[PDB]
Amino acid sequence: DLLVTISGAALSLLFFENVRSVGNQMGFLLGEALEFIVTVKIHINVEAIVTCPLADLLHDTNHINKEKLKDFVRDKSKQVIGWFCFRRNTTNLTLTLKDKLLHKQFASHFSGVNGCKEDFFLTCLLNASTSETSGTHKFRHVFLRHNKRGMFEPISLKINNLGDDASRSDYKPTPVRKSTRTPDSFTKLIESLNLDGLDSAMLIQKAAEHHLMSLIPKVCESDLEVAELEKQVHELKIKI
Amino acid sequence: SSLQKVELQTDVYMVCLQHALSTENFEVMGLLIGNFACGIAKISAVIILRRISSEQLLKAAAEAERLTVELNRPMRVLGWYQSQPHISFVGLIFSVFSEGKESKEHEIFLNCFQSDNGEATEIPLEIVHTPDISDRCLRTMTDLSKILVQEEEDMAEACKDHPDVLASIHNNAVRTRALIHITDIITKPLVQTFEKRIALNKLRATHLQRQLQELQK
Repeated sequence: DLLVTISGAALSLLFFENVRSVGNQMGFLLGEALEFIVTVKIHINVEAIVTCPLADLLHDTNHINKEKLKDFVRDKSKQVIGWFCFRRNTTNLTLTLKDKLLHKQFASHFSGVNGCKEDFFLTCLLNASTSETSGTHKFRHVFLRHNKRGMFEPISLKINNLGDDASRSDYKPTPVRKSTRTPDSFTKLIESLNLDGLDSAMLIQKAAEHHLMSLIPKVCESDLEVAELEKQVHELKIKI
Repeated sequence: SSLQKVELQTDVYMVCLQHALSTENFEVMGLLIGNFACGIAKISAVIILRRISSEQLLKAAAEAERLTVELNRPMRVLGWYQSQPHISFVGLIFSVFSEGKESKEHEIFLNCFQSDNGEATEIPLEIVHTPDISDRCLRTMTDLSKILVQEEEDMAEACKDHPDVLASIHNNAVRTRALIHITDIITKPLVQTFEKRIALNKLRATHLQRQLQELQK
């Protein structure tokens, strides 16, 4: 049994990046996979997303240049558990043959490194249509994986919120297996606190606030850094 | 040798009722222990079950033997009881937590029956007077607290040693509240009940002593 989980923050960032782009957009899903004993349950959590021009991954051919794909993702390959495809001006949530091809290629390439089976490599199909008077904006999406029987079956998505998350007894069971081999940014913060119940929960939240507040200028820096580099590359392309 | 009537002791009746009122969410269960004489099944003790199931019957049959030698009387598992909130063997069903929306009146039903091979019919029940609360019955309803605590400690055991700090804090928070919830609802009122029972007995005892003293004159 399979379940895809994602936070409001991560999901908002995905939709934020999609409505930004001039036209259609694709990229990769970063996250982990957890196993729970009950049969066994599989939770594939989506931590972050990253955009990528498909042309930068193609030879010349519609085949993914495996050399160019490694150079872009680099050391973040062990986190890629899926890819997404965004299309404007369509209410049609449809897998194209081209999309099926990209899924199979991306599955084979990442399955060895990400610590996950090729079975549950994710594909997220998003779209954005607008009304005649553009007074109503509709946003649709779905998660897919390639079945062992050759099927692209939809997976249940759970957006973890304050009312209901995927860890619902009120206890949080210890996962038997995790495909993550990357240090968590938040757990590193708690380790820095050098802790030795309620009082501990207060400090973590307070420390997270100061940490979160210090990240804000760093986020803005990296944003304008890429934004300028996005312009220079584009300016050169038009130049020629 | 044919079951004709069921006699339930009042102090055992109290234990079953107390167990039924422990929660209005789930159906609780237990095993009726006693003797079967001339068509009369007399229940003088009871065993609280942790929640048909087996193996527990073996622990009950062994306890029944421990009850035989102590009480100097034939003791065997005569059957079981179960609660029903918001709606060959002897069965008791304590229907509880049923109140009127406007009348503010609460109802409690107690049905007695004989069960065998999934079949059952009504059986005449009489609640027989007891001059006190049995030592075994006192210990029985104290075990309810111990069993509830034991259930919670088992659940937290499976989630113990969680790598994520936030999860460990969450689990210890859940265990803390749940233990407190048991103490406040089950353990503490039972403590108060016993204490008040003793004090109010001596109040009646001193009252009867004054009555007994002047009646002779």
